[PDB]
Amino acid sequence: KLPPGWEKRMFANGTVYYFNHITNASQFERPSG
Repeated sequence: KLPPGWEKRMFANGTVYYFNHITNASQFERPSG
């Protein structure tokens, strides 16, 4: 699936990104490890 704590997320305008629930980090390209 994804690295530790990362999951898919989405803006109110319909734009998709990735979010870490453990570390509160956020990024647009798919996380890797």
